[PDB]
Amino acid sequence: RPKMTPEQMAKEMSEFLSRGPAVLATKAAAGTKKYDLSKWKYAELRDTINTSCDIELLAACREEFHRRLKVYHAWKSKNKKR
Amino acid sequence: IENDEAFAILDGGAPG
Repeated sequence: RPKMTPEQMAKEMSEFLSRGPAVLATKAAAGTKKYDLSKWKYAELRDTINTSCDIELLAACREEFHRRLKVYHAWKSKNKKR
Repeated sequence: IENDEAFAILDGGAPG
């Protein structure tokens, strides 16, 4: 496993999001978010994205990364403050 | 404890 620290994993997620931004402003978002990736490990998602051959799947992973990153920031906020 | 929670957030997709 990558055995990367929480901050390290977050940094990688941001880099992937920046590399391939996904606005999802189009209807393409619908039918894609239904995919369950929150249960996929960080390493699994990384491999999935690299091996991803579908744009829909790529967007799904990007969405999971954004949501995961958001939660991470919120968690840190609680420990850092309040 | 806390570290484990962060790991889950960026691994298991847990809320923390």
